Amino acid sequence: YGAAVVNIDLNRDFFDTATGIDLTKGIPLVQDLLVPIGVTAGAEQSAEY
Amino acid sequence: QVGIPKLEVDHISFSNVVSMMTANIRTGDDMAVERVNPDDVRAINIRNA
Repeated sequence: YGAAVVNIDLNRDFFDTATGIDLTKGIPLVQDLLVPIGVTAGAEQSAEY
Repeated sequence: QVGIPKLEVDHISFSNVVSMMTANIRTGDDMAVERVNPDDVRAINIRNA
């Protein structure tokens, strides 16, 4: 009782940090894989998706 | 008759109407701009003239 909202997330227990994935934001986010060239710092972040 | 140009003839005239600014033209408000670089160097359109 009182559960405000119930989502269907990717399983962090399965897609562990050992996978390099970071699910806390609600999307997978693997750093330093498909990083773009020739852009300002912080512009890499969308490619983490 | 209309007045003869001073430069037309060989006389020396030691009084003349000199145009001049009322004050210094270097106010000190030099122009300054905001250059803002391309976001991605790869994305620039070199093409088309």
